[PDB]
Amino acid sequence: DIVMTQSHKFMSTSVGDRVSITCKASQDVSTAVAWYQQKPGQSPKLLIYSASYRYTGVPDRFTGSGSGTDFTFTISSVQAEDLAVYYCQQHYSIPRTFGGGTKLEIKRADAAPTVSIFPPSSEQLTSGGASVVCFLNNFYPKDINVKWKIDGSERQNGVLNSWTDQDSKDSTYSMSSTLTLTKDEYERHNSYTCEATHKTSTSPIVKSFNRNEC
Amino acid sequence: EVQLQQSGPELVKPGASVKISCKASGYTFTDYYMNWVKQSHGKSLEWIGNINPNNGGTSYNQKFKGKATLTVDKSSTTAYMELRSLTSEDSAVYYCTRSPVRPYYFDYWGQGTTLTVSSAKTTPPSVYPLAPGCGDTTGSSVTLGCLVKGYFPESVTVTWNSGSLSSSVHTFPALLQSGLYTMSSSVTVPSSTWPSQTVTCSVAHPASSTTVDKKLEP
Amino acid sequence: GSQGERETWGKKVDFLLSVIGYAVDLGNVWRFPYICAQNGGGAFLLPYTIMAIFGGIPLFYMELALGQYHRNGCISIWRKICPIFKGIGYAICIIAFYIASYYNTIMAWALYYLISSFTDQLPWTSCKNSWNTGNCTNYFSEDNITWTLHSTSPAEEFYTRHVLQIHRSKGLQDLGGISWQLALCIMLIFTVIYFSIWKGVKTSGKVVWVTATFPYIALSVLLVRGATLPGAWRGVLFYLKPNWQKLLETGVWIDAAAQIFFSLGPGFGVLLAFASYNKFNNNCYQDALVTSVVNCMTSFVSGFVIFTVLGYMAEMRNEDVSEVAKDAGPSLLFITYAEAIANMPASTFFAIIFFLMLITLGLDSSFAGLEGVITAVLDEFPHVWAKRRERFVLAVVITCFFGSLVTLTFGGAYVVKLLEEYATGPAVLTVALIEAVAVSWFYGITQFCRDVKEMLGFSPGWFWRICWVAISPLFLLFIIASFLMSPPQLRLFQYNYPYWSIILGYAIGTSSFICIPTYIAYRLIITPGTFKERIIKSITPETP
Ligand SMILES: CC(C)CCC[C@@H](C)[C@H]1CC[C@H]2[C@@H]3CC=C4C[C@@H](O)CC[C@]4(C)[C@H]3CC[C@]12C
Ligand SMILES: COCCCC/C(=N\OCCN)c1ccc(C(F)(F)F)cc1
Ligand SMILES: *[C@@H]1O[C@H](CO)[C@@H](O)[C@H](O)[C@H]1NC(C)=O
Ligand SMILES: *[C@@H]1O[C@H](CO)[C@@H](O)[C@H](O)[C@H]1NC(C)=O
Ligand SMILES: [Cl-]
Ligand code: NA
Ligand code: NA
Repeated sequence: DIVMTQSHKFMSTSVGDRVSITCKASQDVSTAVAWYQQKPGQSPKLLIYSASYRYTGVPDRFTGSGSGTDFTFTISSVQAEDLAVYYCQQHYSIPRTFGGGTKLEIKRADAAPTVSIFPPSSEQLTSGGASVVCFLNNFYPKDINVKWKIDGSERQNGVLNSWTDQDSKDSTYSMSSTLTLTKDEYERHNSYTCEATHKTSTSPIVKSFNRNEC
Repeated sequence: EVQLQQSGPELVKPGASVKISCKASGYTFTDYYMNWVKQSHGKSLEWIGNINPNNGGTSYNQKFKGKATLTVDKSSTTAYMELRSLTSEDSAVYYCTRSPVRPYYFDYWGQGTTLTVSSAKTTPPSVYPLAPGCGDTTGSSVTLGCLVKGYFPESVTVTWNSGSLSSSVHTFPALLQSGLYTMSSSVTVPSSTWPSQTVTCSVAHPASSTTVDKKLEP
Repeated sequence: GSQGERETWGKKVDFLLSVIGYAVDLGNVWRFPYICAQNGGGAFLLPYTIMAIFGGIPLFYMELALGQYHRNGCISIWRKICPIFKGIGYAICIIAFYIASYYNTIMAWALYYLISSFTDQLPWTSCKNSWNTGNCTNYFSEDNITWTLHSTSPAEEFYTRHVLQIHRSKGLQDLGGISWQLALCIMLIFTVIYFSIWKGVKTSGKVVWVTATFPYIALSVLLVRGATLPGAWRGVLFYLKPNWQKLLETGVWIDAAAQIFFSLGPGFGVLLAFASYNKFNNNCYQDALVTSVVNCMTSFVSGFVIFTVLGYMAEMRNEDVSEVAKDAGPSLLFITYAEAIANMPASTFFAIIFFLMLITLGLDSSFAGLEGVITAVLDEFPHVWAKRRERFVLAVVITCFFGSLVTLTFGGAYVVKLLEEYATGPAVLTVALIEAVAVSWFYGITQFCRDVKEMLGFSPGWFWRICWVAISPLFLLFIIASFLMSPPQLRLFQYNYPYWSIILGYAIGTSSFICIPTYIAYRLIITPGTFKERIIKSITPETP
């Protein structure tokens, strides 16, 4: 069989930069390499075939080069909608194998994480639970600290951080920190507070609310 | 034009079998090879095998020989892939993709089929609204949201007002714990449409076939 | 008085090239490279020699010794060894007739391909012809093309729909009628073989000078041509890449054994007849050794001749020579290799020498093929025959023409496959086993070594005695058992043979050797007295 090796699992680039992904094969391939694009949440999309040739319905900004074992897929003008995972695949010998995949992350300026705290709704208090939610929207880069405060004490149990994938419009990450608690404990505390520490500013953003019917 | 419609998500117990369909349209079906590519969660693409639609001329991969069985029906132009002896490794997203004979590229793909091989009971999602408090300062935009707790498997869809408008909806990936998933969604809408009009979040669960709709109330 | 002694050959080199010319044929050119590439690559060289040293060479040498010592035909030699086995001499005869029903038609194709190569523009380059369909897509045409399941190439279109015309038949059921073109071609072939046999071994010994030396020249030209072609290393790599994991499979050993048996060709009566006409004090050991070793070397260089061109073809397309060399048949030469030649400078030249090479590859083997049968029949019915040789030779050539009419049909290729794999093969292996058993275990291997000790002046080594006694009969037994245990499922040109095809193959196969058991029963049923006295006078050679 054939082993298509992509050394760089992740590559950083900016909107408008020249980005190139390399693909290493086991044996000599001549010009039998295809480049596929898989957007997060979508099916793969064919972009390049036979080393350099472009497929119908592909913008001119996507190019291809290489002749032998090492091949290169080049994007000249990176757009916001070009954010996807790229795969290379040989099409000469049976079986047809694929590469590891290179998630192309976009580098931009820093962004302030909009923090929003939310009190447990009445439908959940009806079921017999109560979860305070702390959303962190539109920030960059991915690295960001989330600290919880039930009533001033740093809460650490029952906190779940969920990071979404990068955005395809403005390239800003978003995460959700969830504090899941019981109803009995929720009706014994009033003002919840979640704070977030980012690199845009040294002072963590602090959000608070009261249980006494807001 | 060229459309490949596969089957929906499948939740099957380990050791059983599952069949995935593939309805083709927009091209001469007897002209192109029909393929099946397996994509694991967080992994790469994995060519399973092809099949010749004229006679069912199958050509499997050595890694999937005896694992997948490809069939085809010319009367309705529909391909099938069946998987037997299901384990945890088979829980992945499967595609059926069109391909010529030479050069052997995959020009058109299907939307995929999320397969979950587990014995866990299909749990209906608990939809709890995530409404902003009544003491917050209503600025130029308010951030709303809905919460989904306890469901299995990863087959859920959280929509907002029949898809209008959704220019600021953030959907957070589900997190699995104690055999149940839990996710959340939010939406930043201006203060000139709330709470004047009706903003209702819809939570659908195709695995359990349960659609619970909850309207946000401050 | 009258005839008395028989004639003898003109020169040592004539018989050395006649046997080499019979040994070297199409299969050396294309069967050995394909089976060598797909069964371990270069590692196939190891069992091919082992199956030669232990199986092929002993039968080849033992057959050439019996022939050069006893100087009898394929039939009359059994009367002087084991009369009950005289049916062997007849069986081979029938076998030959089946082979001759198709092996010549094949040459006809090459001939029809050769006489059509005198045009400045080769027919299988363009698609604007009277036989191409709308699927015909050729080169020197817009780039970016992408091949479709129904699309075909002008070469594939030219072989399938023009010369072979296999689309006019629905299979073995409906194949008629006969194509008059290939009938005239195969008539021309039966004429160029007629004037090379009718005079006896003199003309087949004069014509062999050309038929045995031309293929090496043509192979040399194609070799130095294909070696200069860019990307020819891929075919050589796929040809020689060692895959030692294939040797663990019990199949490649059987493939090597069968390949070296049919390539060496003992047991057919050809070596018996060719050896019959020779000097009594002439050496036989060196002759057999050299001839076989050339037959293998020739296969070895032919492998390069094919795989350099197929490597170039894989480079022009997109690699994996297995993809371009999937079909293992005449299509590898008439379609793949031909389409590759068409895309080269002086295409007319390399086409003429290629098809001409094929014809000269076939001719020497059909010469010998007939020589053995003619010698056998003339020696079994002497002075009832030999009244003229031209009469019998003509009756054979004409009989083969009428016997090839089934192959000259539109669905002729189907009959070719059926006869080549289900009929002749297992029967030649069988009669070779019967002959090897009769000579080794009935006539006595000790007396055989004494006869060689009389002719050549020295007794054969222990290596050869131990080979004839045990190694060779097990060598044939392995191939026969392997085939009978699992006959291969036949498929040709997107047409799977019906399930009853093997019955027809076995029917044709069984009708060939009804004579050895019915003749054993015949002679066993004719001689009076007790069965012990009849089998004692039937196993021991005639006393005077
Ligand atoms: C040469 C002689 C002795 C061989 C005869 C053997 C007979 C029994 C064999 C030879 C050819 C065979 C036939 C080949 C063709 C067909 C047509 C098919 O639609 C039904 C099977 C059938 C009818 C086969 C039946 C068996 C068969 C008739
Ligand atoms: C069953 O087909 C294999 C034939 C083997 C003997 C042979 N040619 O092989 C040459 C050895 N490399 C052969 C046999 C018969 C004839 C005949 F002239 F009789 F048709 C021609 C060639
Ligand atoms: C090659 O073929 C396709 C037809 O399927 C065509 O649409 C395309 O434009 C051609 N050219 C390239 C550069 O892909
Ligand atoms: C091409 O071939 C297919 C089958 O191989 C056939 O159905 C079709 O009619 C052919 N096209 C033309 C134009 O004849
Ligand atoms: Cl050989
Ligand atoms: Na040979
Ligand atoms: Na020959």
